[PDB]
Amino acid sequence: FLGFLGAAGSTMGAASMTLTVQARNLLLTVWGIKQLQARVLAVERYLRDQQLLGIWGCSGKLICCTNVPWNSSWSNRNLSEIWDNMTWLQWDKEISNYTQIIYGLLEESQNQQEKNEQDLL
Amino acid sequence: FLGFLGAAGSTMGAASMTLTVQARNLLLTVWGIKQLQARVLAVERYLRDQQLLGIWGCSGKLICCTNVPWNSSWSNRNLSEIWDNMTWLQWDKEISNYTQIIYGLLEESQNQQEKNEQDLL
Amino acid sequence: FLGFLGAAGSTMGAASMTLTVQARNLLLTVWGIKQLQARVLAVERYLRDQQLLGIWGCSGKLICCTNVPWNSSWSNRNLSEIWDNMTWLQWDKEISNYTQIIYGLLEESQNQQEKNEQDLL
Amino acid sequence: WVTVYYGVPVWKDAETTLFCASDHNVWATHACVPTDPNPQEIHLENVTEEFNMWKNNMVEQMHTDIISLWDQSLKPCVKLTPLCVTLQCTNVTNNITDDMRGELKNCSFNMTTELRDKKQKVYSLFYRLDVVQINSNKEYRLINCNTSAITQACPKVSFEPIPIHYCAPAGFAILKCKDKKFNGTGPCPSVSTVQCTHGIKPVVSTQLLLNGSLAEEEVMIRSENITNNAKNILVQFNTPVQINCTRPNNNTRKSIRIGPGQAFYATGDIIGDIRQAHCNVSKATWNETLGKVVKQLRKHFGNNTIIRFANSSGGDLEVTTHSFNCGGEFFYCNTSGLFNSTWIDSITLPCRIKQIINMWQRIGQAMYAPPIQGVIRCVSNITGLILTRDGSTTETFRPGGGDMRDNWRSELYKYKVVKIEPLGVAPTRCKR
Amino acid sequence: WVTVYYGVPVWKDAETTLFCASDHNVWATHACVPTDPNPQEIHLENVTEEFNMWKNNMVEQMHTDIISLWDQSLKPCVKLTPLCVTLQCTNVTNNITDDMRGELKNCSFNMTTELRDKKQKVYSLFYRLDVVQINSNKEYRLINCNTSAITQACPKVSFEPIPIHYCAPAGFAILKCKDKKFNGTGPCPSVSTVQCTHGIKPVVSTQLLLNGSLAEEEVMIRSENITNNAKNILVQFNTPVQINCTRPNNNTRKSIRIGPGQAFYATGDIIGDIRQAHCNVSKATWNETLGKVVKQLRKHFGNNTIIRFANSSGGDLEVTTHSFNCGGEFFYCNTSGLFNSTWIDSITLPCRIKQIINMWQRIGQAMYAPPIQGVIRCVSNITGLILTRDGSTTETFRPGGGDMRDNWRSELYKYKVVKIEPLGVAPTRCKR
Ligand SMILES: *[C@@H]1O[C@H](CO)[C@@H](O[C@@H]2O[C@H](CO)[C@@H](O)[C@H](O)[C@H]2NC(C)=O)[C@H](O)[C@H]1NC(C)=O
Ligand SMILES: *[C@@H]1O[C@H](CO)[C@@H](O[C@@H]2O[C@H](CO)[C@@H](O)[C@H](O)[C@H]2NC(C)=O)[C@H](O)[C@H]1NC(C)=O
Ligand SMILES: *[C@@H]1O[C@H](CO)[C@@H](O[C@@H]2O[C@H](CO)[C@@H](O)[C@H](O)[C@H]2NC(C)=O)[C@H](O)[C@H]1NC(C)=O
Ligand SMILES: *[C@@H]1O[C@H](CO)[C@@H](O[C@@H]2O[C@H](CO)[C@@H](O)[C@H](O)[C@H]2NC(C)=O)[C@H](O)[C@H]1NC(C)=O
Ligand SMILES: *[C@@H]1O[C@H](CO)[C@@H](O[C@@H]2O[C@H](CO)[C@@H](O)[C@H](O)[C@H]2NC(C)=O)[C@H](O)[C@H]1NC(C)=O
Ligand SMILES: *[C@@H]1O[C@H](CO)[C@@H](O[C@@H]2O[C@H](CO)[C@@H](O)[C@H](O)[C@H]2NC(C)=O)[C@H](O)[C@H]1NC(C)=O
Ligand SMILES: *[C@@H]1O[C@H](CO)[C@@H](O)[C@H](O)[C@H]1NC(C)=O
Ligand SMILES: *[C@@H]1O[C@H](CO)[C@@H](O)[C@H](O)[C@H]1NC(C)=O
Ligand SMILES: *[C@@H]1O[C@H](CO)[C@@H](O)[C@H](O)[C@H]1NC(C)=O
Ligand SMILES: *[C@@H]1O[C@H](CO)[C@@H](O)[C@H](O)[C@H]1NC(C)=O
Ligand SMILES: *[C@@H]1O[C@H](CO)[C@@H](O)[C@H](O)[C@H]1NC(C)=O
Ligand SMILES: *[C@@H]1O[C@H](CO)[C@@H](O)[C@H](O)[C@H]1NC(C)=O
Ligand SMILES: *[C@@H]1O[C@H](CO)[C@@H](O)[C@H](O)[C@H]1NC(C)=O
Ligand SMILES: *[C@@H]1O[C@H](CO)[C@@H](O)[C@H](O)[C@H]1NC(C)=O
Ligand SMILES: *[C@@H]1O[C@H](CO)[C@@H](O)[C@H](O)[C@H]1NC(C)=O
Ligand SMILES: *[C@@H]1O[C@H](CO)[C@@H](O)[C@H](O)[C@H]1NC(C)=O
Ligand SMILES: *[C@@H]1O[C@H](CO)[C@@H](O)[C@H](O)[C@H]1NC(C)=O
Ligand SMILES: *[C@@H]1O[C@H](CO)[C@@H](O)[C@H](O)[C@H]1NC(C)=O
Ligand SMILES: *[C@@H]1O[C@H](CO)[C@@H](O)[C@H](O)[C@H]1NC(C)=O
Ligand SMILES: *[C@@H]1O[C@H](CO)[C@@H](O)[C@H](O)[C@H]1NC(C)=O
Ligand SMILES: *[C@@H]1O[C@H](CO)[C@@H](O)[C@H](O)[C@H]1NC(C)=O
Ligand SMILES: *[C@@H]1O[C@H](CO)[C@@H](O)[C@H](O)[C@H]1NC(C)=O
Ligand SMILES: *[C@@H]1O[C@H](CO)[C@@H](O)[C@H](O)[C@H]1NC(C)=O
Ligand SMILES: *[C@@H]1O[C@H](CO)[C@@H](O)[C@H](O)[C@H]1NC(C)=O
Ligand SMILES: *[C@@H]1O[C@H](CO)[C@@H](O)[C@H](O)[C@H]1NC(C)=O
Ligand SMILES: *[C@@H]1O[C@H](CO)[C@@H](O)[C@H](O)[C@H]1NC(C)=O
Ligand SMILES: *[C@@H]1O[C@H](CO)[C@@H](O)[C@H](O)[C@H]1NC(C)=O
Ligand SMILES: *[C@@H]1O[C@H](CO)[C@@H](O)[C@H](O)[C@H]1NC(C)=O
Ligand SMILES: *[C@@H]1O[C@H](CO)[C@@H](O)[C@H](O)[C@H]1NC(C)=O
Ligand SMILES: *[C@@H]1O[C@H](CO)[C@@H](O)[C@H](O)[C@H]1NC(C)=O
Ligand SMILES: *[C@@H]1O[C@H](CO)[C@@H](O)[C@H](O)[C@H]1NC(C)=O
Ligand SMILES: *[C@@H]1O[C@H](CO)[C@@H](O)[C@H](O)[C@H]1NC(C)=O
Ligand SMILES: *[C@@H]1O[C@H](CO)[C@@H](O)[C@H](O)[C@H]1NC(C)=O
Ligand SMILES: *[C@@H]1O[C@H](CO)[C@@H](O)[C@H](O)[C@H]1NC(C)=O
Ligand SMILES: *[C@@H]1O[C@H](CO)[C@@H](O)[C@H](O)[C@H]1NC(C)=O
Ligand SMILES: *[C@@H]1O[C@H](CO)[C@@H](O)[C@H](O)[C@H]1NC(C)=O
Ligand SMILES: *[C@@H]1O[C@H](CO)[C@@H](O)[C@H](O)[C@H]1NC(C)=O
Ligand SMILES: *[C@@H]1O[C@H](CO)[C@@H](O)[C@H](O)[C@H]1NC(C)=O
Ligand SMILES: *[C@@H]1O[C@H](CO)[C@@H](O)[C@H](O)[C@H]1NC(C)=O
Repeated sequence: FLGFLGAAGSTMGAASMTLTVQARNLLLTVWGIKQLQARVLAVERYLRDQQLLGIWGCSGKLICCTNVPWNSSWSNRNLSEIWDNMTWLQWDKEISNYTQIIYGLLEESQNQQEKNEQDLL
Repeated sequence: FLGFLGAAGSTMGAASMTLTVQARNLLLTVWGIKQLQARVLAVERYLRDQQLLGIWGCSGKLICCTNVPWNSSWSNRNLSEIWDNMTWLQWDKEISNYTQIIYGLLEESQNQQEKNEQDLL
Repeated sequence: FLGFLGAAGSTMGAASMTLTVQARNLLLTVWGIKQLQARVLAVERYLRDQQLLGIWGCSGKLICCTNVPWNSSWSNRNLSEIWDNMTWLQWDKEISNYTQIIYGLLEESQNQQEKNEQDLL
Repeated sequence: WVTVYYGVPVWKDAETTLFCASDHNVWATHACVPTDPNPQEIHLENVTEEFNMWKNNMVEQMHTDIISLWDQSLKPCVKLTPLCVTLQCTNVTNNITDDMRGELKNCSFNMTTELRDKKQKVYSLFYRLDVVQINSNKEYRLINCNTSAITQACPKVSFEPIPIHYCAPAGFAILKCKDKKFNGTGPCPSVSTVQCTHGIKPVVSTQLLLNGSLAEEEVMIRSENITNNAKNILVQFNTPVQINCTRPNNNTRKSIRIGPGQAFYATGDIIGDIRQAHCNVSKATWNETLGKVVKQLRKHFGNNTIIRFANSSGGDLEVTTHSFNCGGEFFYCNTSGLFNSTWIDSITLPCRIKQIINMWQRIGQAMYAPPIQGVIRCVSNITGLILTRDGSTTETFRPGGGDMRDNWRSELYKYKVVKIEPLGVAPTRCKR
Repeated sequence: WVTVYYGVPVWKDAETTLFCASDHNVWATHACVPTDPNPQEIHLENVTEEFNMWKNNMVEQMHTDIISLWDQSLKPCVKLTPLCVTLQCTNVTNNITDDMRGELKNCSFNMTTELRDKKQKVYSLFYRLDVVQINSNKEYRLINCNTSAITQACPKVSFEPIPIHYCAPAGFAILKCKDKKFNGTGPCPSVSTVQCTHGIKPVVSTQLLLNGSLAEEEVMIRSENITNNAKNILVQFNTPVQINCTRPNNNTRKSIRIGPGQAFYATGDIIGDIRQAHCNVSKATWNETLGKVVKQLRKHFGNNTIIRFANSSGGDLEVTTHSFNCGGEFFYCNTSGLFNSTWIDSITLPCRIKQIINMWQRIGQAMYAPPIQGVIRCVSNITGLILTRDGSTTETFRPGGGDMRDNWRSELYKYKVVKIEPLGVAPTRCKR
């Protein structure tokens, strides 16, 4: 159907079915250096996102359901507005200021989970 | 026992016990650039295969059992011929034309599985 | 609390709560080449460790409990000394000579586990 | 039913960039990876692989790599622009044998001094092949003056053909054919995987292949198309033929300052008498060797055919003679004494020596080879031939060469580069 | 029982490539990473780490990096080949003090004009140290003419020693020793991890170390082997000694065109009278400082030993004098007035100035320093010494230097590079 970013204007729940479409598009000596820098950067950016998913316990997934509650102060909206009316670009603007808080919480709940699972073994 | 590619002439079921042997072997300014390009490429090729396993739900595995049925039209042979007589080089030639079909099916069944698992939580 | 390597002088069980602190810190043409080589190497070193965890069955984890027994000949100490008195730097020196043995055992037990899990499906 | 496997021993033909490794050089110096003291080789049981030495891109890479290294090694050296002047030349006539009569020129000229206000009158000796008579019957110019700039090789960088190992990057492998009596094309059993090639010495030569590897059992004839007279035939010997070359003239060297920090290395007076450079090939050995070559040619041309050897056809000196660099000097030897027979002590081959060298087949980049003091003696192995077939009951073979790729193709014929493709799928009987 | 942990705080000694960072330069210009305005430092509790300043490869890297930057900054500048001509020189005798008698030469010569058909008669002033008398008693040549080509530094690039921060690549860390009274070797407590080094100014000097860091509490003596007279002793002061240097001559500059788009910057007539360049060191401060140095030397040589200071031994100007670059000009000052004592207003050190500079210890690459107009005044901090021990009841110390690595070793002594090794295993009591 749609190709890369074709779902950008779609709602969040219509999109998020195309996650593999975007994931797969992330992959004279002076010209050689400029291109190696571009390629090295693409790899480094990719790996930082993968490392981050790993420490949150979401390695290998495109959709990862976590064990952190949603604070209503981050966005006081119902699922109907978020998944049926909004697009991902709009959502990203709405909660930009809470991104680092959420990320810190995700890392911490994984550290606790990982240890509890060791004690049970 | 055998080192890198030593199992190449072995049958498919004799091989496939050596998967870590091959996996571990995948890792004047002009000379510097030629070598950086070779190294950058090795990394990019490695990561594309890992990304692909990830979207199929096989991250972190060397052997991954999936939920896609085998169409007899891709290769109408019994397990005895495939695993006991054939080598992997022969097999690769036999089903070369079906590789993209199979890959598309693997991606799609994972998308469905991943969503069903979200609804159950 | 502590930042990068701040736990280096702490005991092994006090440390190992800071694993994400260290994991996240691993990420004129002549100057361009020297820096690309440094960046390419950082990526290659990172990926070798990740590949190794993968073949041991520990992909995506910071703490991975395995199915290999500990030989008392590698270090004849009780958990109390190892986790409460020693630091990781001291431990690393104590068992340096057994690292390759342990790694070989981890790879082998994973190969057996992975196959047993295929037969059960 | 579909099961995914990663780490599958499968490969495809591929072309990649190989890197050099090695155990004051022109070629591999510090821009080269140290070798593994205990390199691996893995025999692949039950693997048949098709090789084609004539389409092997490892040859193209080696050709490009050695030329680029050559140029990088001359780039920082002294330019000899000040030398392209009118020369006043006479003959060197002191104690000259007949074979050397007219070979050396004694030339004087007005050269630049360190200061821009002053010139110096200097002289040096040149070989007849280095100069052109102009106009005034004593006036000469260097041969390259109407064609190209000339630079002086730095007399600290040796031309010794120190061996280079080629190694594959991760994700790639080099397969080696160990099948004895492999003729360069088609399938072969007995294939092994290696980390790197053996060391290959970048020896530069025409007609005769020197200091290379030998055939394991029999003399071998290899060609792209044995019935195409437009193709060369490479011949690999199973035994070496020893050749002894020399320049029996005790030369001296003098340094002429030509500017603020630059100097020209000139040939000064020669000590002792003047004799012709030459190479000695044992006659009996050559005859036995030639014996074996014909026996093998008959397999393609008929055992009732008359196989004749003849000397080279006309062309430039670089083509018609056996060119080689030994002792730091460039020799052009006459091989008509080796290829003069129907079917099948020592043989002496006279040689000429040049100082102005145009490498490979390029025009525009000349170099001056500084003279070497004393007397030069070289001992080397002839390990093969480059032959061209001249063509109804007889065939004539003549020496060929001039295309350097033929000298590497003869060492790299056993190697192939493949790409590893670790993913695969197959039916199994399990379900997620 | 085996449990695998990733992200373990373990490291090993390692050597890597560090990158430069910084807040018209010779050195760090745009080929340098902008610094972090709020850099981090982490104290490591209970960590003892062994440091060895004499085996610190950060010093070798800095030495190589600054030399390469230096050369890259001269490569595009004007070549002065046309200047290596016969000069006609006389003495500058107008209002010359005795100390300057015979120091300046007034030289005329025939220089190239923009057009190749024309020459111009020009003159310039040179220091006696820049020329060689030849032959005709007025004939001179520049000193470098029989050795090397000379280039003119571009008079837009300053030599100011702007500080450089070295930073580790990911996977590596720099450990800093904060233990006061650390003598360069052995273990130290109080180790911290830093992202980058402090800024280090690439100040080039001999004998006296200028504008560096100071010791926190006491004057420190550091050496590879204090009993080996073949090793240098580095002395770090805990207080600066101020030194004021000047060239009290109002110079003018003139531009001589020497070709299509190129010009030579010559020293023109000098305004006012002619005086000797010099440096002033406060005498009382020097004496107090020297006081502290001896007190510390006694700890290694005996408190009943006679410690004497003496001036330098012979050698070239670059070795026997205090060399420094200030105001854009290269000074060679006589330090015999500082090192003339047994045990322990102002002291005036006379200085010589050169225009033709051979950097480091290289031969073959000379540079011409364009003159600076007006009058030069410099104020700087002496922060340390390089001493060599001359050697049964007495020891003599003399100024040393000439090996630039000793000037960086004195700033980098606190830093060590280590490699992070995040995997480890340990027994735990759990099973998969
Ligand atoms: C080449 O020519 C030069 C002169 O251009 C010869 O050198 C002269 O030899 C005579 C012999 O009596 C000496 O007296 C002269 O002083 C030499 N001239 C110089 C400039 O040295 C030189 O010997 C000739 N070389 C050969 C090989 O014939
Ligand atoms: C190589 O050596 C041979 C003989 O050693 C030279 O052959 C002579 O060539 C001239 C050319 O017309 C003939 O007239 C002679 O009869 C030939 N001699 C013999 C014995 O055949 C040959 O020219 C030399 N080649 C080169 C390139 O110098
Ligand atoms: C010419 O070929 C011979 C035979 O291949 C070379 O001699 C051999 O060199 C290897 C090198 O280690 C020795 O192990 C063999 O024992 C040698 N064989 C003999 C019979 O001595 C010879 O060195 C080659 N010559 C040159 C100049 O390379
Ligand atoms: C250096 O020598 C030059 C001449 O080569 C001096 O310049 C001349 O000074 C006289 C003084 O009466 C003038 O009349 C001339 O016209 C000047 N010549 C030129 C070309 O300008 C110069 O003054 C000397 N400089 C010093 C410092 O002694
Ligand atoms: C540095 O200055 C000192 C004195 O200020 C110079 O010392 C003189 O050197 C000559 C050389 O034989 C002696 O005869 C004098 O007696 C010395 N004077 C004193 C006061 O000792 C010294 O030569 C200068 N050094 C340099 C390199 O210029
Ligand atoms: C000589 O050393 C002194 C003391 O280290 C330097 O003066 C200090 O410079 C820092 C820079 O911010 C100031 O914060 C201090 O207050 C200064 N101390 C005093 C007493 O003023 C001095 O700048 C150094 N001189 C040179 C030329 O670098
Ligand atoms: C764009 O908006 C219209 C409005 O209803 C919607 O129907 C359409 O599907 C949207 N585009 C995409 C890609 O969904
Ligand atoms: C929600 O966020 C507010 C601040 O925005 C914080 O005070 C509150 O404790 C948070 N709630 C929870 C459950 O953490
Ligand atoms: C959200 O989507 C629903 C879907 O029917 C629509 O009825 C509703 O009006 C939308 N709300 C907004 C604010 O766009
Ligand atoms: C995020 O910060 C900006 C800073 O001005 C503020 O205007 C914006 O409203 C903040 N966003 C939210 C969702 O509060
Ligand atoms: C090669 O084929 C023979 C034929 O039986 C087989 O026994 C041998 O094991 C094969 N090689 C390998 C590596 O299995
Ligand atoms: C098997 O492949 C054929 C075409 O090759 C297709 O028509 C058929 O539907 C496939 N079977 C299944 C179960 O998908
Ligand atoms: C396949 O392997 C079995 C193993 O015993 C052998 O008997 C059979 O003949 C083989 N078939 C072919 C076609 O090689
Ligand atoms: C794959 O395509 C080629 C194209 O000519 C065809 O010859 C080959 O038989 C196909 N392979 C299979 C298994 O059908
Ligand atoms: C350092 O050792 C002391 C000794 O008890 C300990 O209390 C302290 O916590 C240690 N440092 C760290 C970071 O734990
Ligand atoms: C423990 O190690 C020793 C050698 O250090 C070995 O002989 C022994 O079998 C090992 N024990 C086990 C259970 O593998
Ligand atoms: C190990 O830690 C315990 C914690 O209380 C302490 O009592 C014990 O003395 C320590 N042992 C050593 C050898 O440091
Ligand atoms: C590791 O090997 C070294 C080699 O000398 C030895 O000294 C050391 O004791 C060994 N370590 C252990 C734990 O045995
Ligand atoms: C040099 O020797 C050659 C030999 O043929 C002769 O022709 C020539 O005239 C000689 N030149 C002089 C200047 O004697
Ligand atoms: C050198 O230059 C002078 C200038 O007259 C000329 O006479 C002489 O012949 C030249 N020398 C040579 C060898 O050309
Ligand atoms: C080399 O061997 C192959 C094997 O088929 C053959 O076809 C080819 O013609 C041979 N080459 C020559 C030069 O005869
Ligand atoms: C080999 O050369 C002959 C010469 O005419 C030509 O006809 C033949 O086609 C060539 N072989 C190939 C494979 O092209
Ligand atoms: C080459 O020199 C060696 C030195 O011993 C000698 O034995 C050999 O016979 C010579 N070869 C010829 C062809 O003269
Ligand atoms: C070379 O071998 C042939 C074989 O017939 C022989 O006739 C000839 O005399 C041999 N030549 C020498 C130099 O031995
Ligand atoms: C060449 O020798 C082979 C060896 O068997 C033979 O079969 C062939 O007929 C011979 N050819 C001639 C022309 O005698
Ligand atoms: C080959 O020998 C003939 C014999 O007449 C000769 O004319 C010809 O020039 C020789 N070829 C070469 C390159 O010398
Ligand atoms: C070629 O052989 C004939 C046979 O007599 C001989 O006379 C002639 O000189 C030889 N040619 C060469 C170049 O040696
Ligand atoms: C060349 O001449 C020099 C002159 O002293 C002599 O020492 C040297 O041995 C000679 N070389 C030869 C090979 O005769
Ligand atoms: C010395 O300086 C005075 C100051 O005006 C000047 O007049 C005089 O001519 C100068 N001496 C010389 C020789 O120029
Ligand atoms: C220049 O001054 C020096 C001072 O010693 C003197 O020896 C020299 O002869 C003077 N030169 C002239 C040309 O006056
Ligand atoms: C400049 O060249 C002329 C040409 O004759 C010469 O007389 C004059 O002395 C030269 N000038 C200098 C300063 O050397
Ligand atoms: C520096 O301190 C260490 C500590 O053991 C000592 O061994 C070394 O000799 C000291 N250095 C000097 C120059 O005394
Ligand atoms: C220090 O220098 C003395 C001087 O002889 C020497 O004997 C001693 O071994 C040196 N120390 C070291 C550690 O080498
Ligand atoms: C250097 O100049 C400053 C300027 O105020 C002065 O205070 C200081 O005393 C001078 N130092 C010396 C050694 O003269
Ligand atoms: C330097 O200190 C010593 C200490 O004895 C003293 O005798 C000497 O006069 C002092 N010199 C100055 C210049 O104060
Ligand atoms: C030097 O001073 C120290 C200070 O305690 C003392 O122990 C030592 O014996 C003294 N040495 C001499 C030679 O007096
Ligand atoms: C050091 O002082 C002595 C005193 O005679 C002097 O001769 C020597 O040349 C001086 N050293 C230097 C470098 O000036
Ligand atoms: C060294 O000190 C003595 C003491 O009188 C003095 O005469 C001499 O000039 C001094 N040397 C220097 C170079 O100042
Ligand atoms: C140097 O001479 C110029 C001539 O105008 C004057 O303006 C300038 O101030 C003088 N510089 C000094 C430092 O006296």
